[PDB]
Amino acid sequence: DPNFFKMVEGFFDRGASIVEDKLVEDLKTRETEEQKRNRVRSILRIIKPCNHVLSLSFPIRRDDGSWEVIEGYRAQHSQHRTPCKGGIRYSTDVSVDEVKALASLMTYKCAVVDVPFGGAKAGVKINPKNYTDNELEKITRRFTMELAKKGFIGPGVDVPAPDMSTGEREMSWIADTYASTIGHYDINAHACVTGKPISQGGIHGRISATGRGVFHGIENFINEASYMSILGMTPGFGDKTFVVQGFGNVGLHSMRYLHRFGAKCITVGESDGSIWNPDGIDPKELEDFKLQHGTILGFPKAKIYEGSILEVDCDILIPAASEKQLTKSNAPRVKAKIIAEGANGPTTPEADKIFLERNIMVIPDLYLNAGGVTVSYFEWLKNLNHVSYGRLTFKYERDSNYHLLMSVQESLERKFGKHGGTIPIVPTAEFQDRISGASEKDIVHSGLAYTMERSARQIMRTAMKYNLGLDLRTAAYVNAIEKVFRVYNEAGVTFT
Amino acid sequence: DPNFFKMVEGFFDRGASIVEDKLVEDLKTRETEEQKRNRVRSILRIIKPCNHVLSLSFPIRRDDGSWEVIEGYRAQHSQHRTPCKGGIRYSTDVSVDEVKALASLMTYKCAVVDVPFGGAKAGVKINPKNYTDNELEKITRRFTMELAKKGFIGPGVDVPAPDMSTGEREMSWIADTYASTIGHYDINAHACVTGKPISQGGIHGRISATGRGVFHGIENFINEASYMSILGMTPGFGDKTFVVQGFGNVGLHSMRYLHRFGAKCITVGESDGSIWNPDGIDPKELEDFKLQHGTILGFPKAKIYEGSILEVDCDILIPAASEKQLTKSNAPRVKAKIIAEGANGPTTPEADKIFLERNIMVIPDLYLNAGGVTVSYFEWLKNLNHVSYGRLTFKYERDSNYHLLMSVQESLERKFGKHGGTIPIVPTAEFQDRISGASEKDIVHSGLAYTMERSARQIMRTAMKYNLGLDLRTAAYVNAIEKVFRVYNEAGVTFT
Amino acid sequence: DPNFFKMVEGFFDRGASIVEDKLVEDLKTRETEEQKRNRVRSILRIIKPCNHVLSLSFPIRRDDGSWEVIEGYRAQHSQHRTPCKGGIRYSTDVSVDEVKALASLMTYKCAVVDVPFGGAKAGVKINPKNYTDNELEKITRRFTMELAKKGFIGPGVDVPAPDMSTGEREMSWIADTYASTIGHYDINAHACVTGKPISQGGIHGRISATGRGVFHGIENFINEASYMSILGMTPGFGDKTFVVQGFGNVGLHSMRYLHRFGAKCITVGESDGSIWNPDGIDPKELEDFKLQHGTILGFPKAKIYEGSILEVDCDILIPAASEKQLTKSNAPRVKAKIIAEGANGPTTPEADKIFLERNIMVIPDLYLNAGGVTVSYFEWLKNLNHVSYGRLTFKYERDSNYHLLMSVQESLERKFGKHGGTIPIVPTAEFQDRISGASEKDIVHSGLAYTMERSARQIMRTAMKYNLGLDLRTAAYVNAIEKVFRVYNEAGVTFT
Repeated sequence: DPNFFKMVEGFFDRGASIVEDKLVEDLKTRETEEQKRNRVRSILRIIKPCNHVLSLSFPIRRDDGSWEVIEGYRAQHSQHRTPCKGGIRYSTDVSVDEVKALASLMTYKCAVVDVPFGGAKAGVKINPKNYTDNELEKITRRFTMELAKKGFIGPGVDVPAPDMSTGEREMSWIADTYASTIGHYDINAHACVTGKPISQGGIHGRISATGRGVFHGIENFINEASYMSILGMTPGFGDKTFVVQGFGNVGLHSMRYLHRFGAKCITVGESDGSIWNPDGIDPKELEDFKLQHGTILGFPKAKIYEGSILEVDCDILIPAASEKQLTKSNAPRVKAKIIAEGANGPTTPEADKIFLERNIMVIPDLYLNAGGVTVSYFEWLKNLNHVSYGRLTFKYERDSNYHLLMSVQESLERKFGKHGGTIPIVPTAEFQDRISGASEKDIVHSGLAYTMERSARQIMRTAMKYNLGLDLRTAAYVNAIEKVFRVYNEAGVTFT
Repeated sequence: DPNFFKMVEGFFDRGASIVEDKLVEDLKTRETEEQKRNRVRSILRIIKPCNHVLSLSFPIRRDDGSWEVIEGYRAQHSQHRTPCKGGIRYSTDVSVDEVKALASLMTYKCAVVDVPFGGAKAGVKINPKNYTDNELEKITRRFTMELAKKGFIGPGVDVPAPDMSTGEREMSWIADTYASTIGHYDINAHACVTGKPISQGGIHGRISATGRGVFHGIENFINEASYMSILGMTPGFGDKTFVVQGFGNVGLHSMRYLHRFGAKCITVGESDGSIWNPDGIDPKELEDFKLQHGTILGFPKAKIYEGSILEVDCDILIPAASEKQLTKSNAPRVKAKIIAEGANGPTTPEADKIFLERNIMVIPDLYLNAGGVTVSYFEWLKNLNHVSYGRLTFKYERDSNYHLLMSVQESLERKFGKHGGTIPIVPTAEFQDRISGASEKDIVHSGLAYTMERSARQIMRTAMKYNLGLDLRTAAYVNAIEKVFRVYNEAGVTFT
Repeated sequence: DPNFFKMVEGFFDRGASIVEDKLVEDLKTRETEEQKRNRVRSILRIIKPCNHVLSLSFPIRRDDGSWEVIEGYRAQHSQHRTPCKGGIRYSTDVSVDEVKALASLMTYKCAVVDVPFGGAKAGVKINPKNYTDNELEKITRRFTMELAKKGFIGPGVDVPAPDMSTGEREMSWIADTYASTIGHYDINAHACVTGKPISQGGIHGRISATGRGVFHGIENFINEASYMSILGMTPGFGDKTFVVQGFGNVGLHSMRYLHRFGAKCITVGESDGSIWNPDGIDPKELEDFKLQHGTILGFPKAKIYEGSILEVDCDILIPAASEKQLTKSNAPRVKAKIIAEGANGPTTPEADKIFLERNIMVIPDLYLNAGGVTVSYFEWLKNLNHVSYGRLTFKYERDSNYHLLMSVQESLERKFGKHGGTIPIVPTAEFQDRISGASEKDIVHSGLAYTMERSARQIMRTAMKYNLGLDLRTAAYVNAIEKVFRVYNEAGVTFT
């Protein structure tokens, strides 16, 4: 199993090698062909590595009164778009290479979904299970101070985000620390971090963001007859099964949104075991059973499945757990028609090459796992705007809709002759429910769906334009590299 | 031919002399009548001249290794609204008087279209044809640095713009230089300049901005029966001909948008000759013929017209070329019913006085040439917002429209008794095309049209309120002076 | 040969282990003995590692038009005193571990000479011999920009300095870049870097700074009878010989200043060979011979010495060349009574342990190589003051001295009875020369000598207080650790 750094390097190298010929041809400036070739190679060389990596060593005082030195890292991959964006991970396994690779991955993911952020990633080398709430808060605030002093945290410079190991309370601590010490005179101080709770400037709909993004990315390619023909399927969600690996937030919400639109789930596996029921599994039953039992084992409405969760006889495989689980050990045995990677880097390059032969579709995490990033961009915009979405427009649009219905009613009675005849003033039950429960999360989900659809169409266009098959990962990486190169080329690189 | 400085001074003097009587009467504060008269005279005296003019002399190193001293100027006319806005012109003919006059013109143009910018203008005394791309970039970056150090460039202070002689690449250089050296810690650094390419924070629809503004300003007065009666015409665009002077971006886009709405073009003239075809000229044919041939001469579908392009037997004359082309030499020979000035100051005051006698309508460049300024304001707002227009609302409004259509369908079947009867769920072909191709440029063009309509109505109201005839220039200048005086008076002038 | 990182770690560990018992005892606050022990251990643990390490990857455009990615690092060891201070090294061999070790060494060196700077070190992974002047300037300016954006360059944050591989022109480039882009609004922008040329705010006397510091550190221990007894010598500089390893700036100036005060040199060795003359070698002859011949080989007034320069039958060995040249391979053969380390880390710990047995004095580079740091502190102070030393006081003190002499003359004639008798108005030839040639370098050298004397006395006091013998390195490290601990303890560490 190659490391994520080498994986990202290989993906970028392949994408750049594919895209360079077009990058050279589209240049129409007053130089020679070989000068254009060298310029394109040079800009790619500039883009590939991380620009800034900061290693930190700061002290904290333990609860008992002892002192501990904490090691932390933050890598900013690209500054072609500011601010940089990236999560903070609290783990003993964090490393400079890992944070650099994840920062590069974030850079390329933001480009795919047209989010104007650079890539970043931070890691603190602690095990949070061995610290109290007070000590964790002290660590978070000291990390925030040290990063802010060196220009690695800021609303216009670098906006961190939560991870699996960090949460909304950590983001609250970061925002509170920045807004009160370093960014006190900055009106956008609370835009320095996303993933905040609602009372701290968070955005509505962030909880189901990644799951909804996974669902939208799945459905965009599901409703595509051109790819459905090669995969041997039918358009729509009918007669389709899916399984999820890991039942975290991403997997749970993806399962719920897939079950909503008519798809049925078969089995749900984790590291502590796996459930299995071919007739359909209810996401709410799984949710409340897990909420009570602390685990998924012992579900009375399903049974135990032997072997890995990746080899079930299903249609769509959705891994939302530990990464690099798809490799040559189990790649030729999965027998899953579509692979929907809800996690970052769950498929090795050799596994992907195997799936290419077997006509197996792999939807890259560059595109599918970008819903949370889009909603974080929306939250950052909301903090910049200092108002929630729809606050000044919901009642106005409601009045406009009522006026439109009234106009239709009067016109219908006036073509006729009536006073109380045809009544096209009644909105449908779904429309009335939408009107009554109109909130910021509706706008957020609408924007997320729009972003997912646009990105899917761009990826498809790139795939057909470069004669690519079912390897959507190559098309997505090519698209991201093209966008980043365009920004670099039309801006200039050196000011000296 | 009087200089543009004297022309602007005369326009302002006439407008102030007309508007002063009303400016005095509407004042309802606790002073005397003569004190009010003196206060109004005083505020007009304050408004008339430019506030700040900066003369620059900075060095560059040539490609061969020699050094050259570059002279540049930037004039900020008014600071009653910040930031100031104005273009940068690369020409040997630039001068302090010219940049001051153009800054004043920009101040008065922004007021007409309700754009909250002061007026500004910059000029660099070089001939860009005698420099390479590298040397031009060095000149642009050094000019940006020198202006930024003295508070003459900034998102909240002064936002430059392109001209005919400068372009999107120059704006890219300016934005890149400012965002990396002086405005590095400013979150709105890229709002320091407009006219940027799309990848650098530019706005969609800027290319056709001035042409669309010219078309909207023409159609606003075309659809006005009160003025059509005095001009002896019919409302609408039927049985109307137009010719353009110069086939630049402004003239080309104005011709295209006029041809779209049913108007027919007769002849297109430039400095290298003129084409002529009374039966109709196709803008796309002209566009691609010019793109291939580098000029307009030799068009197989039309013939040569002798004499100046300003004396054709047409209905609407649209000069979009060098200025001061309408003067006593050719004023009584033009025989064009309406003059639509798409360029800055193409008519001399004596020519305008001649057109007043001959019942010839002159639409001022203060109003007609303000589409680019409005779209630049939109681009500045987009940079401040850090998101493109419609990103969070397109899908939401699409869902709302579908729900409205569904409500109408169900209500129609329910007044009736049907399940699949009347089907008012189908949007029209034009509506469906608008829904499918909904983008930021649609919002930009909608805002531009709204601004043009509001400005046209305000100008008409001022014209009828001050007993003015077809001299819309006087009405527009009076309106701008009134707005600027209102801002000055309600704010106060001296803080000491 | 262990690496410099492990060497510094071992030196710090030994010093902390020696000093901890006293650090605990002198604490008189309201806690328990074991709490004091843990607090001291904890502060030492905080002090030991580097606080911030920044890894950079920035592009430059080559002269031929190609692009290259440059890797650079800057490590800030301690922020207990701001700004941090450290040199910039242009070499292919630079590494994160090396820059961290050198930053720690700088932290401990500044404490010894009471210079209020933290330690820092920067390295750029290029070979300057393979670049032109223009490319080197581009690299320097881009490095300055990248460091300044991340808070790693600044008059109050971090002040870089030259190295052997970087020079006054590089410091000029750094100062010019910072003062014009990021620190434009900072009145102390030119204090961001030291080692500048005179016309750029440099200080007089920097050239001979390190050599004069080496001479002063040597003479302080030479004039100490208490150590002279154990070494079996006589106080003064009579009947004393010295040899230098490497004839760089440090070695040349140390040789010149030692020859001035009556000491005689025997041989001068480098990597290209070695000269040898037991009867005395003239520093000016060596200087101009090297200036003409580009090397030291072929000196007509001396002969070739076989073997290493470290094993000559002399009294004082002064290495001013590559580091780690003293080790077990040649340690028991040197036969040099006193070792005066003018270079950073030229003696390995095993070599030092060997010299301890053989009653061989080793003067640490922590103290002896700190003259340049002191003069850099003086230059930083001069830039902050915006005036050269003595500008407002030289003439005043000259008038005061003349008045004192006149007072003595009149009093002598008035005790006597005379008008033109005793004439104590004539200053000596040396005093008159000092008065006539009074400049800033005299004040700089006076301050350097004062700093060296104070540091030597403090080191001696620590050595006798901790029962240390001739291992002055341990005493110096103990003194630096004590000072840093005092600052940390009396300030506090965590603000949370």
